[PDB]
Amino acid sequence: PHRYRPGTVALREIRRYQKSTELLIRKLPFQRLVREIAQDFKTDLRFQSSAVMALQEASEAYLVALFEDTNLAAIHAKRVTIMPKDIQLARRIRGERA
Amino acid sequence: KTRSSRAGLQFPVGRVHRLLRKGNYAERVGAGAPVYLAAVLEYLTAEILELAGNAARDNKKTRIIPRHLQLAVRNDEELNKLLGRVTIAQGGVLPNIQSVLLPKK
Amino acid sequence: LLIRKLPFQRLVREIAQDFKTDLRFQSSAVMALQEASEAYLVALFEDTNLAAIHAKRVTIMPKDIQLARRIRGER
Amino acid sequence: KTRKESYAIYVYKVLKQVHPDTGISSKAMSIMNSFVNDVFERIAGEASRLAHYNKRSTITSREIQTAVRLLLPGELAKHAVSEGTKAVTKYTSAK
Amino acid sequence: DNIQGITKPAIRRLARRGGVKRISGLIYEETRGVLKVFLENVIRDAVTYTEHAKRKTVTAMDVVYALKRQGRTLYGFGG
Amino acid sequence: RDNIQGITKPAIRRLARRGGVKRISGLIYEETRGVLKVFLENVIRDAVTYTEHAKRKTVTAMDVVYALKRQG
DNA sequence: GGGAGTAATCCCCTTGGCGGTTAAAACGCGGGGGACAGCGCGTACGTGCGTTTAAGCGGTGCTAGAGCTGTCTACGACCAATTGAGCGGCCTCGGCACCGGGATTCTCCA
DNA sequence: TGGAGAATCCCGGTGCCGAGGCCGCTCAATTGGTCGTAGACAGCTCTAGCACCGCTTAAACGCACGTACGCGCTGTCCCCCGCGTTTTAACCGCCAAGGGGATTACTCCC
Repeated sequence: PHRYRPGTVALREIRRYQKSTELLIRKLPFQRLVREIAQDFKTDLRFQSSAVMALQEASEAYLVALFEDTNLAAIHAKRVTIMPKDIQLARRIRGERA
Repeated sequence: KTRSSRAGLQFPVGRVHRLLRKGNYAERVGAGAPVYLAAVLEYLTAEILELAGNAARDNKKTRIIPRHLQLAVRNDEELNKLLGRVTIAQGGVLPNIQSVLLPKK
Repeated sequence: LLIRKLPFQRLVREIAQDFKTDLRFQSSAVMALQEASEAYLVALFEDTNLAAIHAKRVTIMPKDIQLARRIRGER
Repeated sequence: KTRKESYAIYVYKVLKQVHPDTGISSKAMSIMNSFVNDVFERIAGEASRLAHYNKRSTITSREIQTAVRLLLPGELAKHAVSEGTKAVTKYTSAK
Repeated sequence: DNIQGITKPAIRRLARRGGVKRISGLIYEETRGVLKVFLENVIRDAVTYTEHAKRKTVTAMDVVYALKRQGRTLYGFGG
Repeated sequence: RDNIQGITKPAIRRLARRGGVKRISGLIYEETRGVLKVFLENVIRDAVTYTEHAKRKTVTAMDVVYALKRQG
């Protein structure tokens, strides 16, 4: 049988996902997640769907930004693999965590 | 009759003027200041829709989706300077791959 | 301050000549320029210290220096 | 039903002044309506604290031109102040 | 907990969207922890100025306000 | 003219120890000079703008306070 | 003398629950190429000391542009009336993605 | 290195729903006059930044020189990656209990 080499599949994936724009995370796990998180502060918090999808798109913006910073930091570190020490370094040098 | 016709302008002076008045920034206002601000507005939005139409002729589409606007704002260095601080709802990301990540064979 | 004064006023005047001819400068404003610029460049060198330590290196070079400028994002 | 002010018709006749045969969906009009709103309150912000830093309670256009030269860089700022200058001169030269 | 609904192939898809070529399996817990940090920060600000308006239904408008105090505002929602 | 070399390399190395960096290569210095020249060109452009609008021709203390607090 | 809390209400909005189903989560498993330990090296880089040079600070001129004021006069608020620019219900036909399947174009190793 | 195989693309046919006009309405821009006003222009004051210079000096520079470790190269190994398989909960949608944001009046307060 045929089995493709790794890396070409990742190249096709990165091209078809940087071409695409659709929300990939499912709306109901995130909706029950933000329901449980809103239950922590005050009870009976009611969400419009617009706020949920706006926070969702904001989360895509921040995660794609920090992934691209992670990629440039990792190729700056002469590696293709990612490690969590890159995550704490990228969060500290961004200044979001003191 | 309207001040838009006398100004040679096309955005409403009165609407942005009443937005200034209920914005309570200060007490007195000039006359040609909302005219100048409006003129800057159709200049900048005309450049944005010009680049959007450029993207429309680029991708054989005649109805504009904000893909056109994101491609318009993220290839210009000035628009990347001014709108790099701001994210876009349904924005997405440009195709950009590193040199080392290419299959160097 | 450790960076020295009068070439800093001279360079600020020389650059301001490219913007508008013949400006005159108060001393305290230029001192504010000096202390603020000292603060930001100190900050960028603990940034490059963390970059070099995370790169398993002890000597910095401008390639590492620039990736930090795309971490902040300026050009 | 309630009334909401909108800028669809205005940039609509702007774009038919510029692009004759191009359509635009609702999302692009909404994001540019929020864009023109956002640039309005921010530039009202710089106009406000240039008014109050110069101990002035009156908005004059000179502050707005100063505000846009203080924020917008490059030769695009020179084009913007030029077209706005001709706009205010054909405003002040009107009958 | 409902953070397990954020599945790891969704993380893979968003990482390929995010430009990561090679992915290890140790990033998910860090991503979920920082997701807690930002999302409880934003929702505490949003519900705070929701109850400042004396309402109990949370819309997208005060969400856009809570984003524009951060300085990275989001367009298309009346902001 | 040509006063970017006035920032001496031991002053930069004192900026390196108060920045905490142990070892410096020779190529660092002109890069840091370019970075400080870019940031100074950014701030003096706003200083000239505040000077021009205030109907004056000198830069004062509140002008540099505003110019430094605008970017954060 | 207008902002603000108080009282019904209602119809559109919120939330969810239950039946079907379906591409997707996640696991199993060989595997092979890049992360990473280890050695050679050599070179740039740290330090150290003679030499210079701009430098740190005082001393004075000074004038001309910043700082404060008189004023009054053009300039902005504002208020009665109007209407046409500019808001909304309704209708229609075309832009564009879906279904599909053959032409077109990467991929590897024999 | 070329063909089997599989992904891609693009055009024939199609259905759909919303973009854009069509008309009805309606209310803030518009006219114009008036009157408070505050800052534009002129004028007096003043003071310190800039320029120039001289006595004395901490620091920079540049070559000599020893060498420590980033990088090149070698060797290892293991850990998620591509493919296959199996459950799975996300989602259409229909209904439904009900809930509450904004819409009117009523009346009070600094």
